[PDB]
Amino acid sequence: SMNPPPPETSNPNKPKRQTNQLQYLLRVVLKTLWKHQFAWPFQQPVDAVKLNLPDYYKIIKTPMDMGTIKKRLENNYYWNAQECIQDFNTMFTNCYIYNKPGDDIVLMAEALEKLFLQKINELPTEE
Amino acid sequence: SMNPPPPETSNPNKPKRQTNQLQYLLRVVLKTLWKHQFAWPFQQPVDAVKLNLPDYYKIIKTPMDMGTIKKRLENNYYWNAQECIQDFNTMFTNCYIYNKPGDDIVLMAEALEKLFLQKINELPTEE
Repeated sequence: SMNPPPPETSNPNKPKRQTNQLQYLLRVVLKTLWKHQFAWPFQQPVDAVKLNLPDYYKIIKTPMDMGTIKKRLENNYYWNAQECIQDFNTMFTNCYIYNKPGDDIVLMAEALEKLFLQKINELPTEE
Repeated sequence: SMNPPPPETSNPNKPKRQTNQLQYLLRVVLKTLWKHQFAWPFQQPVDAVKLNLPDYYKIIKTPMDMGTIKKRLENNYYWNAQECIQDFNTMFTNCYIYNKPGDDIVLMAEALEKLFLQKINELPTEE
């Protein structure tokens, strides 16, 4: 069927804060992953209509992409840094779920995940 | 307006040889790229009538696709491995010529080209 609406990126009913960790997630982590050569299939929601992949949103019921993560950080959607880390992890595991071990797109996602973990290793200490 | 005939894949007046490099180009290179998740647009000649690309064959005068390269290797059309490498390069550059920087199909071709170059980096030594 159609693509779903993209994930929500603003929450008017949630309090907001800036923290060293959230700032780092946007300015360093999201900036480094976006520019990686393997990033583009993960930068926006999968457009299953344009690709003619009717089963994508039958299989992936928790979609996530780097464009959504960028918007959530910019809109202070996340109170805890772990909420953002979970969204990255959802994006990577969605690739592993939809595809098969050893697929090329999976290898791309695995390399992005290794870079993400290397950058998370340098997250500033919690307040 | 119409599609041309596909590229020739047999040459009865050319001598034939089976080499380490040609074997690898079919069994490893052609096979790996064929199975990549981004391979579908490159597996057969561009059907410009069905894709509604009437200017495709006015711009691309040296068409090439993976299916033609596969048949070329199976039929011993190539004497030198470089002849096959040239056909892959023609496939990738045709995509860049017809389309524009940053187009989804160009990013697909670029990923296939980088993987192709990695596999060529491991071509067996020339006899």
